[PDB]
Amino acid sequence: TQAEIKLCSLLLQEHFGEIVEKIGVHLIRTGSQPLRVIAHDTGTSLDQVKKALCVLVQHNLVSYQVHKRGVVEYEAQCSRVLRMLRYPRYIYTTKTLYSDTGELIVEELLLNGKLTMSAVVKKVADRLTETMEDGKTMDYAEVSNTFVRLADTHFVQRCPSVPTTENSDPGPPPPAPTLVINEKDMYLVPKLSLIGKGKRRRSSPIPDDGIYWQANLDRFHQHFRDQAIVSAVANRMDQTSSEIVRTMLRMSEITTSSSAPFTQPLSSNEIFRSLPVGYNISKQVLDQYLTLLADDPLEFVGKSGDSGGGMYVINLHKALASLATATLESVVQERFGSRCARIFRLVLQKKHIEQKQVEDFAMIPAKEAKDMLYKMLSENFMSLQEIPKTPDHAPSRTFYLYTVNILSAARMLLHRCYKSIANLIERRQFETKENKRLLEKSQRVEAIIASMQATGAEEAQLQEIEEMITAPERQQLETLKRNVNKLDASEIQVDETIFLLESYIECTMKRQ
Amino acid sequence: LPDVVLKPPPLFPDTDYKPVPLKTGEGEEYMLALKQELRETMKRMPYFIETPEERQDIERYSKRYMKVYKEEWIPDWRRLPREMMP
Amino acid sequence: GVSECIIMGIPMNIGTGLFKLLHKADRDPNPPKRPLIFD
Amino acid sequence: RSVTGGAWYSDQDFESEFVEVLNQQCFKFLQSKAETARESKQNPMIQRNSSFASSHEVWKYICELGISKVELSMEDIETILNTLIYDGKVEMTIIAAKEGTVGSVDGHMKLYRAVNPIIPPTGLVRAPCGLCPVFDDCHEGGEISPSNCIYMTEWLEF
Amino acid sequence: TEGRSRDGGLRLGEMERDCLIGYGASMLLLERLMISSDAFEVDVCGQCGLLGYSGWCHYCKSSCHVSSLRIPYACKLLFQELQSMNIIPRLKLSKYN
Amino acid sequence: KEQFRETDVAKKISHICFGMKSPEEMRQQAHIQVVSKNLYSQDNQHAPLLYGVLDHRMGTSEKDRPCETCGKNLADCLGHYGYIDLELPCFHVGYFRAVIGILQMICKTCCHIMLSQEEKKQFLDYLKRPGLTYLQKRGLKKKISDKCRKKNICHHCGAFNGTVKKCGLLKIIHEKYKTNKKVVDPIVSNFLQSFETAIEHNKEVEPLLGRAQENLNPLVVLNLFKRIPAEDVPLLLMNPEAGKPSDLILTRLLVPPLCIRPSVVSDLKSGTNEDDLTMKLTEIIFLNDVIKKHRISGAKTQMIMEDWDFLQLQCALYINSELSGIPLNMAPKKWTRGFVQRLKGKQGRFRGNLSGKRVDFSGRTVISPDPNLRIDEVAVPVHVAKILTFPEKVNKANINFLRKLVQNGPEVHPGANFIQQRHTQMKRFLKYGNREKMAQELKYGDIVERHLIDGDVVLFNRQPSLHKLSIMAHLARVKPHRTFRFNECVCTPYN
RNA sequence: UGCUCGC
DNA sequence: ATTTTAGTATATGTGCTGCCGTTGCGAGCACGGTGTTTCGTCCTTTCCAC
DNA sequence: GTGGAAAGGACGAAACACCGTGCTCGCAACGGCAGCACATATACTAAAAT
Ligand SMILES: Nc1nc2c(ncn2[C@@H]2O[C@H](COP(=O)(O)OP(=O)(O)OP(=O)(O)O)[C@@H](O)[C@H]2O)c(=O)[nH]1
Ligand SMILES: Nc1ncnc2c1ncn2[C@@H]1O[C@H](COP(=O)(O)OP(=O)(O)OP(=O)(O)O)C[C@H]1O
Ligand code: SF4
Ligand SMILES: [Mg+2]
Ligand SMILES: [Zn+2]
Ligand SMILES: [Zn+2]
Ligand SMILES: [Zn+2]
Repeated sequence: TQAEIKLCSLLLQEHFGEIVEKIGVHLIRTGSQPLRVIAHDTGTSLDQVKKALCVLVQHNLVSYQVHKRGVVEYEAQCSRVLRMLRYPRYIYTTKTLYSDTGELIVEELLLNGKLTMSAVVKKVADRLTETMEDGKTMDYAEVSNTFVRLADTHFVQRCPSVPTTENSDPGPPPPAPTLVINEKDMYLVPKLSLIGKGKRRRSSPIPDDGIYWQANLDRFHQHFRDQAIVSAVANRMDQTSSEIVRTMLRMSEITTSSSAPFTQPLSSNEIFRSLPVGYNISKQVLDQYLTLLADDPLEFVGKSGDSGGGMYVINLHKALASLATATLESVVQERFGSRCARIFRLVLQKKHIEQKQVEDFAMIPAKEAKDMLYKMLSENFMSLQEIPKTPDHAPSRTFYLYTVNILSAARMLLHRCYKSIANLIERRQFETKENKRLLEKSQRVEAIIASMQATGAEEAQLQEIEEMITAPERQQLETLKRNVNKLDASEIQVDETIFLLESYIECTMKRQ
Repeated sequence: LPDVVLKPPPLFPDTDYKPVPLKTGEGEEYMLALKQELRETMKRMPYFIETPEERQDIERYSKRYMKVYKEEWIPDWRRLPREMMP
Repeated sequence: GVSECIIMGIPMNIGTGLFKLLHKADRDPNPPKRPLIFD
Repeated sequence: RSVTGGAWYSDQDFESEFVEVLNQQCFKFLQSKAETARESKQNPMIQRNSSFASSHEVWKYICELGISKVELSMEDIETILNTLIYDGKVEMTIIAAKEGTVGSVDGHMKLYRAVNPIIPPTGLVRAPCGLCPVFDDCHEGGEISPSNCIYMTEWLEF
Repeated sequence: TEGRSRDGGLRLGEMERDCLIGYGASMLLLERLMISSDAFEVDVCGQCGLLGYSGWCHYCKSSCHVSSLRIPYACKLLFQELQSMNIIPRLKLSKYN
Repeated sequence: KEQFRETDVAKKISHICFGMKSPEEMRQQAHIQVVSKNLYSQDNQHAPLLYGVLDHRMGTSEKDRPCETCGKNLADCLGHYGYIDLELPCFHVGYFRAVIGILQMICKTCCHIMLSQEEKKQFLDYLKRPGLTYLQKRGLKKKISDKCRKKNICHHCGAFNGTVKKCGLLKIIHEKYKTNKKVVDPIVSNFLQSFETAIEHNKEVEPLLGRAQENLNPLVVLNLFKRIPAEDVPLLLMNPEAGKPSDLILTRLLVPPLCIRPSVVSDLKSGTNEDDLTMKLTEIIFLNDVIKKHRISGAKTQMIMEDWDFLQLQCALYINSELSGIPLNMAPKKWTRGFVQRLKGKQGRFRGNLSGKRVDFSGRTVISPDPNLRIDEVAVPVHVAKILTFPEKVNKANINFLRKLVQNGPEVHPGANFIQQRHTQMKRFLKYGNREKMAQELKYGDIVERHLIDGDVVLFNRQPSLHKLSIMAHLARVKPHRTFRFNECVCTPYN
């Protein structure tokens, strides 16, 4: 996981600083370790170690556990540091599904990690008072309504709460309070009757204290998986099937967990009555749609029952496997051409196959199909079976069969995407550092205008800003800006493939 | 037999396949702008702990004028173990 | 060890190399320091 | 036909242009048929059945086209459509039909339809790092570094 | 060299080294097996621990941490052969004090 | 004006930290890339080719042609390494056992180590103790390997992990789809039924469907090692700063300098004497070129894998020229001298060049009895005394003696042969030039290589050494005869 | 590399 | 529900095919060096005719 | 005594891999400490009959 460690290091350096990213990388590489050995191995002062650990545990990146002799050990969550990159996508999806109020709520929750409901609604009101003008004030009522609406949809979840010290072992305080998680009050918001109006940044006791909230990344991952499945089935059959499967997944969201081979089956009657009335679709049309989706050779849905009219179920693991297969065939096509993609799909459909059979079934002339096969072998896109006639395993007396393993190829592609995003971040930081001189020059020549904006603002300071030598350098500034924009766009768009591969790898494990 | 090569292969061999252009739309641009805003706003956040400057040359009357002032968040010591108190 | 001392070309710790020698030179440890007038 | 000759081999030379033209024409025909089926919008089952094209139908269509002089059998068009399936562009289904205008397989008929891909190109291929051939030799400090990369330089310049 | 026709010198064998060890003559053994036989001065970089040349380290592309060191030539040959065998010996130098 | 930089420091080596190098580090350390399989040019001068083997940019091996990297002669050139890129990765014969061990330690699907969280914490706490010795490290590795081989299912991803063993030579087989006498799992059934097309096109696949386990070629092993989490690296008893699991599989070969590969220009014939390492590297480059040619020309998979196995075998022979599992048809014709053979043996580096080596300023002579000498005195012939010289430093005490010694010259027995000045280290031969002027200009601190005279402490030894008394330091007395004479009473120690 | 020797 | 038999499950304990060693230093000498198998370019020498 | 054309003999030279063909042996040089395959023994555990 060297690429993962490098990506986490880059993220922690760009987001938190230097003295904290070292502690984070040490925790990721060495695992759970007490505080004193961490401070000894890192080589910095104890106060910096404490500050780094606290600022990491605030954003739920690391956890602390008790062990023998009452020692506390801190373990980092590399998965959480990787999910930290998905913050813009989380904000975009919470702005799409909800209003800008929920957008600001999720933004503050991600930027602070753990906060109380009063604090987040106050910050959201203070930030939204700037969006509007003309003396209009922001009340806490609609903000609390949006917060509880996000809560009942499991998008925001209460942080693990420390048990009561008086009731649980009254006496000597333990080194760690041993925070536990309760599912009863996991999504129960507190009753806060106090309201207020946000201030407009003029620059001229807590009822919900102890109750901290955070963003439930599992709900966002489930929503992204549902959106990906809907987009796939829309590209496959039609938009009507996409709406049908969207309604089915919306019904299944509540009654199912985040990891299950099959969801809870639904009947045709409840799917018909739950479908939005905007579609002029009858019962028989829905029955035909379901029975044609069940016959799809991709197995997105399944019958799995005949009671209650049309009883149907949705295959989640099969859909994720199909999405991973599509991603792999797409990257193969874009990296080696359409003919190599044809060979890949041939060797994927046929579980085991040889060179002559590949040439016969793909109709690709010799000296070229073998070349693409060897190229894919050199990039770990497939593995040879090598069935031996004799235990000597001599090459002259054995058969070599080509076979694509989706799991290993998906893991390799995920590692490649991690290293790609790491290289993109490195290139962006390099371009920023090499041009920091022009950046400071532009910042100064623009702060000349930013200073004395209204008070003592003479017009004689507007025709001298571009008089300097910065005007021919504005072209280099624009090139740097567009390069950074494109690098960030690519880094964000690779995160979708990363999410797909990570979901495929997670849903195929048992964790026994 | 394979031919002999006088010079090593190029450090970056050319490829006839180019990367697919990035997806376009209001969503991708909004996500890019939001990521840039997060980059700009998270460095000034108190959670972003900077390297403590040291080895001051001299003390001056202008120290109070150039003294960096920034509000510091107070961690909840109830959830955090006792070992991280200053 | 002795073998690594022989290989690396350094005097081995055993034998005459167990101890160190000092020179009985005319000196004065902790010599008087010039006082600082400005500080 | 296996040891010598063949509809694709011409004087011991594989005709890549011929199979390319066959694939393009078959894909265009299947796409037009699927477009007509979609625009018909009479009934989803009827739409799917009309989007389906039998091997005999597309074989007769290719014979009506007459691109090449060599006679193309039904199994030749079947192999061409199988190669198109391997390209990720069309889908084949085996339905039960005792006898009809095809009569090729006993009680089974292969219907082909043009289908759109599952997902658009992924985000990995949109970055130069995902399509790099020397990706293994990438390192922070060295001759091949992301800071002085030529691929990303040309990609940002473009 | 080995023989008299090749103008060779006498070899201090393993048993002679054992006798010199038993006597405890560390300086005599050092002069015989290092100074008078295969003495050499190499350049070692204190950062990466590799061998440099002419006070310069090609690995780190720097010359601030490069320092001279006395060594038997056979030991340098062994280190180079081990580096050829992917067994990289990293030397962490330090002051004699 | 002038920057203060230290000239020389009395640096003493503390300890040697062994480790491994990644291919990127191999590229960074090397100066040039070797791609030409030939040695010399076509012209009659037979100059070494550029960017190929025997190139002078990787040091020099001839007294006339200096190094191209550093402008120094053969005596001052320390040598430079090179890097050769391999088309296909190959297992390192030295770490092949380590490769098998690591593959047995970690899972073959998620690359995680086969250890529960409690066992992980226990092993980490046992390893965190200070003063960990080599024996303790090897014992901990053995215990963790046993506890990992005890398990059969992965607690991280749930994938099955069968036995991993060595088949043939430099080939690893993982028995993922093992035969289950009880009710079979769905995974093995799907694996067996996935061969439908293979059986339809090749019936011979069906009888040989059994024993079809996973074959871990260097590509898959390297891909797995590149995805190993760094947290589990200390659990493998391998130091993270020393190396990484991906370094065990070699993709670049470090060709050594010319100092390790001496070349003799035999002008008497049309050929040169080269060591075996140069020929092995030439064969490896030729195999890489042949593999690339077959990849371009589209060869069959059987011959491609045969060339890959041949390249692996040649790399192993370049590393260790004495293997056991070499096939008879793949066995070498002659005997080569690899690095392992150069290290081990009676004539190896440790025993022949490190523990016991040859020295100068020594003589060997037949002995004859002489009772008229003391037991602590030994008679040295005049002829040997004129050859074995002692460097005396000019001081305030022996100035008038060294003056007369220089005046006598290298012909008279009491005298010297060479004078090394204090300021300049340019030696001066006493056989030429005015010796009187040299004696009159003898400054304090100069070195005079005086002849062996009476009173000099001299070691006297008999090569067969049983006890320490076989070699003793006596006082040399010069005699006109030609034998080493000493008191016969000291005959019993020397035997 | 081989071999004959010298103790 | 309880005692008896079947299996499995690992550990242990006796082999059998591997890899590693085998005194020291000295002095001579003879031989052979990677090449060779067939293809082709070049040069020269000599079957008849002059 | 001469010559224009012809053959052949010798020395570079490139494809392939030290052996003409594909075969093919013997002997271990003697212990001796690791082992890894098998094998298999026994008991623990749980299903079945009374
Ligand atoms: N057949 C044979 N092999 C030899 C001869 N000399 C050396 N060798 C081989 O070469 C190896 C020893 O080489 P050395 O004797 O060190 O060669 P060298 O004396 O350094 O060679 P120069 O540098 O030319 O003097 C042995 O393993 C032998 O197999 C010889 O005269 N005949
Ligand atoms: N192979 C050897 N290893 C070590 N030393 C040896 C060897 N061969 C000879 N020597 C030397 O020669 C000496 C052997 O002589 P020794 O055996 O005591 O008398 P000898 O040869 O039996 O004479 P006699 O036959 O008794 O007249 C001792 C040893 O230093
Ligand atoms: S050369 Fe540049 S673009 Fe290519 S893989 Fe390396 S860092 Fe990425
Ligand atoms: Mg004797
Ligand atoms: Zn260095
Ligand atoms: Zn050099
Ligand atoms: Zn696993």
